[PDB]
Amino acid sequence: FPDLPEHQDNPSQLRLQHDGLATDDKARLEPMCLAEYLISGPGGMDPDIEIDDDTYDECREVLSRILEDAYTQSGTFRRLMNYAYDQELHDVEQRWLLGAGENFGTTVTRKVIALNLDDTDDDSIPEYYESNDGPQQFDTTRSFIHQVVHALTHLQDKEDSNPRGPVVEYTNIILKEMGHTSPPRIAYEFS
Amino acid sequence: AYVEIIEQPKQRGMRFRYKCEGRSAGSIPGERSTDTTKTHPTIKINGYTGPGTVRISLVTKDPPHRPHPHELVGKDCRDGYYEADLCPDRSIHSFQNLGIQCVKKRDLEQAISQRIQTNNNPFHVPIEEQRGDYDLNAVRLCFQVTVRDPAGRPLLLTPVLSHPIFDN
Ligand SMILES: [Cl-]
Ligand SMILES: [Cl-]
Repeated sequence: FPDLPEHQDNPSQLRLQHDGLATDDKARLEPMCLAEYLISGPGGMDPDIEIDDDTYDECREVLSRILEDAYTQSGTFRRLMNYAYDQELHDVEQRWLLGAGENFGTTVTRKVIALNLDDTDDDSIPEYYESNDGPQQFDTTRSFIHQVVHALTHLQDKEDSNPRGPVVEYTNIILKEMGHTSPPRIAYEFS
Repeated sequence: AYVEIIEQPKQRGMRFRYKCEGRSAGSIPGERSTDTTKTHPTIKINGYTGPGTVRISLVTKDPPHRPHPHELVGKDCRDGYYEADLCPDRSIHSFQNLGIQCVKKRDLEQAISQRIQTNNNPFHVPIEEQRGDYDLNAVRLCFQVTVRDPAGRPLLLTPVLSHPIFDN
């Protein structure tokens, strides 16, 4: 499977074995239905707290575009999505809650995917990741794909003896396959 | 000697996080942060140089500053507070890995009891005080610096509280 030069020297060992299971890179799902396949309805990390119906539509619209682009452009992403569809997403009652407007996150260890559009918001300070070209700002595409990759693989960023982990490496590869210009993320935490 | 906050945490723009897999371990930005140069909360120790400890904990916005049910998380954090050795050869200290993790409303009493069990109570607020409503949208950073007296015995300096940090 395609990989990056920034990985192949000490590549993630957890991604490489999830690849052993996600092998169908074919474009057999319809891109404009991926959002419905992934998201059931609004719902935040906290049951008691509730999501704004308006921000839900805003975030879902953006999420749908990114899912569509990633599936049409990235064979690596088609593998994760296809596999996930066969296991759970085909079931209307196995889908994720979209915690729109909440801090980026997804429940891995009730299933929630928390996304927001603050990456485009002046009033927030950018958050950064480490690359060979110096610190890079997180953008919507990377943040959305990173959280979605969590939800399609059920994997964590914590990998013993790998500075990136499986989700970062997947995200790096998918974004490059999408024509995303951002430098790949060489480490999960700074140093 | 006394502690001085020379870079306050930024009050707004950063959401408290939950227990989940995120994109990164966030760092509370400093008040002077921009899209060009992000900053981090920073303190200065006046009148003392040498080894020491600093603990950072969360307390309520209004006095009496009870220990907040939320947690600080990130490098060198445990049981909801940050604690690490001071660089012994500097008087300026920045904290670039601070994160705020909010407790679910249903686990509030559980968090408060952990604050008590772990002796995380900067202003020694009585137990009978630590019930009632908490503002889960706002917290203050409490910097508790321990330096040394001339004989090398630990000497706790007066705590200093930051501006409030809001979730929205
Ligand atoms: Cl950052
Ligand atoms: Cl990433």
